Amino acid sequence: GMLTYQVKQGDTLNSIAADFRISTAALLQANPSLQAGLTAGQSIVIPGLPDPYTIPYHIAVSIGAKTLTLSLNNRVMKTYPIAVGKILTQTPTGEFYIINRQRNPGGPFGAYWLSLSAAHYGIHGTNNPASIGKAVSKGCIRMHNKDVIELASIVPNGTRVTINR
Amino acid sequence: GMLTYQVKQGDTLNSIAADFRISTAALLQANPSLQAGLTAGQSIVIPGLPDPYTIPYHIAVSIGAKTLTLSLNNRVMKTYPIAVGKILTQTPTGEFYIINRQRNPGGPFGAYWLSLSAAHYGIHGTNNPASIGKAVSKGCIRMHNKDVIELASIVPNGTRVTINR
Repeated sequence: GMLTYQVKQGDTLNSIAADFRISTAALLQANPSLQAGLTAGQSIVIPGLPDPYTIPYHIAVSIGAKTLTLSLNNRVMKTYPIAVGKILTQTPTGEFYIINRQRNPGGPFGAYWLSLSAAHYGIHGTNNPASIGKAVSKGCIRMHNKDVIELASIVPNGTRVTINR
Repeated sequence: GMLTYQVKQGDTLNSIAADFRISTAALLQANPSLQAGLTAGQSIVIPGLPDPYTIPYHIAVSIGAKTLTLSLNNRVMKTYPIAVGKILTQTPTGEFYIINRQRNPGGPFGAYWLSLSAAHYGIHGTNNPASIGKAVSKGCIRMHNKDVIELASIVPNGTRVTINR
């Protein structure tokens, strides 16, 4: 399957490529008609990723509640506490996807890193358990190591992540 | 030209791929003999990157002094103040390379992002000028926007970055 991305106002070819961890050239190859530039509201294909819309899992993040809630077909399966971004470095809101992952990243990333479709952002573990449940991050979503391990064992790449205030 | 990487103790195929923002498959293709695994101290090729050793620029970072010093053939050309990592999220030390860049990343990244060859780390600008000169970062090296713009205009991808305490 293919992932379809809805172009947003402000997006540039450069910024979309960075968000999905790909080259503008690869983005252009998968969408030859982009040879004439971008348009807000149009849909385009992101090469190399699975179809998010066949995946029955969905993740909902509440910045205010400091929770990440995993659902399977509208049924809530898990709820985890999280750290979110501080005021000058907030966690971004909107519709995103998990696009890749790295086991054992270590350092502040703890036991697992899951990339989100915003450049430089992800869901990860932590070396500072006291930080969980607080707005103290650079923007990434932090989880207890045991929790990010469990989350990663359940959801595949392509999984939708919706982030709300 | 080709970039040659010196395998370090602790490196895995997964971790090297992540550090250089590539797939293990691509890493394996560029180094067919790795089909038998890794060995600390051996040298391997990282595909798709320029040769760092033809570039006459060299960047030296001092965590203690909070400086980034740019040299051209052993002659110091610029010295900039920087923010570095706090105690639980320190800036890593060792030999790295600038491997790609993104203009206008915005948010905490400010005017420019330059990727370093350690997964998730880079040199970037800032939306918080007061942070420069302090050990308050997640590990990335922060610069004043005007300074990262200037640095990026001078040095090419592949440029060596040596980080010392």
